Amino acid sequence: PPRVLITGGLGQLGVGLANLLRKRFGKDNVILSDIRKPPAHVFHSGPFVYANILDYKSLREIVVNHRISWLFHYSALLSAVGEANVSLARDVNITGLHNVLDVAAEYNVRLFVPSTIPRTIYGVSKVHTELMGEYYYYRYGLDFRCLRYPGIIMMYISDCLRATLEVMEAPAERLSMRTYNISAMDSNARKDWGWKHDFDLPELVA
Amino acid sequence: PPRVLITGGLGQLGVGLANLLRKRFGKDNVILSDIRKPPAHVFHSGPFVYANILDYKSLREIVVNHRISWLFHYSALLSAVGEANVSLARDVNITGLHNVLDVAAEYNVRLFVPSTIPRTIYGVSKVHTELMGEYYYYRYGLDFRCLRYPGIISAPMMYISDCLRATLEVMEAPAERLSMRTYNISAMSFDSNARKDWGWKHDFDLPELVATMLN
Ligand SMILES: NC(=O)c1ccc[n+]([C@@H]2O[C@H](COP(=O)([O-])OP(=O)(O)OC[C@H]3O[C@@H](n4cnc5c(N)ncnc54)[C@H](O)[C@@H]3O)[C@@H](O)[C@H]2O)c1
Ligand SMILES: NC(=O)c1ccc[n+]([C@@H]2O[C@H](COP(=O)([O-])OP(=O)(O)OC[C@H]3O[C@@H](n4cnc5c(N)ncnc54)[C@H](O)[C@@H]3O)[C@@H](O)[C@H]2O)c1
Repeated sequence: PPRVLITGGLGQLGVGLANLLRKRFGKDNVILSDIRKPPAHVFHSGPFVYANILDYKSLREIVVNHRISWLFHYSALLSAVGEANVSLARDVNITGLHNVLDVAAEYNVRLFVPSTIPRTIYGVSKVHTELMGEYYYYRYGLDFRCLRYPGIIMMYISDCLRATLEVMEAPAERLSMRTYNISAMDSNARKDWGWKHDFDLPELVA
Repeated sequence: PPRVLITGGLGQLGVGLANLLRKRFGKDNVILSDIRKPPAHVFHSGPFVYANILDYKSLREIVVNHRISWLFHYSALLSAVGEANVSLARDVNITGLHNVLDVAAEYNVRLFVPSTIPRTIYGVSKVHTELMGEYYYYRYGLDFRCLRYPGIISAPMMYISDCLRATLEVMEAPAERLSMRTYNISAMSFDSNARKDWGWKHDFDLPELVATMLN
C-alpha cells in the first residue's frame, strides 16, 4: 500500500482525487495539502497539512517524516489568476515543479503531474512541466507520470480522477512514454494502460 | 548609439561580439561581463564588470548605472558540464534567464538571447528561453530577439564571423521588419524567415571556411 501526498489539494480535482484514493489505500495513507485553509469537512476527511511548494525544505520534511511514496502535484496558478501576477505564476509553476522533482528524485517518489492539451505563463510552464519531467526520468530514475487533462467538468471529472488513479497503479514497464493525451469527447493512453472514457456526451447529461 | 551589456562574455562568442560592437558603437559603450577573472587584454579592451546572473539585484544596478539599452545574454552552462551539475545548470539557464527578462522588460532593454537546434537540461532551458521571451514580448513590450545558433566553427555549421554579424544585424533591425522573435539562422551543411525579413546572407560558405582556418 502506497503513501500519498496531494499538493494543491483544496482545488476542484484535489479533494475528489483524495477521497478516491482514501477509500482505496485507507484514510491515513493520503495526506492532503495546500496553503489555503481547508473547509470543515475536507479537514476531517484525513490528514491535512500546510505545504508551501516554493519552500523546498517544507516538502522534504514532509516526504521524509510522512514516508511518502506517491506524490500528486495539483498546485498551480490558474491562467487568468496568474496573468495578473506573472512573477507569482512563474514561480509557483516552474520553481514549484523544480522543488517537486528534486524532492521526488531524491526520495524515490512516484510523481504525478497533470499537463494540458503559448501566449500564457500557465501554458509555458506546462510545456516546461513535460520537458523537465521527461528529463528527470532519463537523467535520474524519477518515476514521472503525466497526462494532458483537457476541459474538465472536454471531459467529465470522474473520468479525469480515475485516469489519474490508473496511470499510477500501472507498471513502469508498460509505459512507452511519460506524457499521455487523455481524451473523452490518445491511442497510446488506451493501449498501454486500459483507458476508456466512461462519461461521453449522452450519459454526461445524467 | 546604444549601450551594450554582454552577459557571460568571457566565453567563445562573448569576446568576439564585444570586440565587434566596440569597433561599431565605440569602446566605452560596450560593457563586458562574467563571473570569471578576465584575461589581461580583454579587461583593458574596455569596461569589464563582475555580473552574476543569479543575483537579480546585481543586474538592475548594472543596467541602471550604465543606462544599458542593449543586452546580449550569453551566460550559460552548456550541456556538457551541466549534465553533471543539473542543479547549477537549471538555475543559471532558467532562473538566470528569468532575471534577464525581468531586468530587460523593466528598464526597457533590447534583449538578445541565443538558442540552439530534448534530453538535456540545457536543451530544455533553450525551449524555455524561447517560449518565455516571446510570451514576454506579448505580455509586456519586451523587445526580445533570439537567433538559433547552429554548429559554430572557430579557431549544419557556421563560422564565428557569421554568428557575430548575424547577431549585430538582428538587433540593429527595425522592430517593424521582424515578423517573429525567434529566427532560424543557417550557413552550410555537409532560415528562410531570417533572409526574407532582415536580409540575412552568410558570407562564409565552405570554400572560404577552409581558407581562413589554415592561418
Ligand atoms: N480545472 C480544470 O478544469 C483544469 C483544466 C486543465 C488542467 N487542469 C490542471 O489540473 C490541476 C489541478 O486542478 P484544480 O482545479 O484542482 O486546481 P485549482 O486551480 O482548483 O487549485 C490550485 C491549487 O494550487 C494551490 N497553490 C497555489 N500556490 C501554491 C503553493 N505555492 N504551494 C502549494 N499550493 C499552492 C492553491 O491553494 C489551490 O488549492 C492544475 O495544476 C491544472 O494545471 C485543470
Ligand atoms: N558556440 C556554440 O557552440 C553554441 C551553439 C548554440 C548556442 N550557443 C549559445 O551561445 C551562448 C554563448 O556560448 P559560448 O560559446 O560563449 O559558451 P561558453 O561556455 O564559452 O560561455 C558561457 C559563459 O557563461 C558564464 N557564466 C556561467 N555562470 C554564470 C552566471 N551565474 N552569471 C554570469 N555568467 C555566467 C561562464 O563564465 C561562461 O564564460 C550560450 O548561451 C549558448 O546557448 C552556443
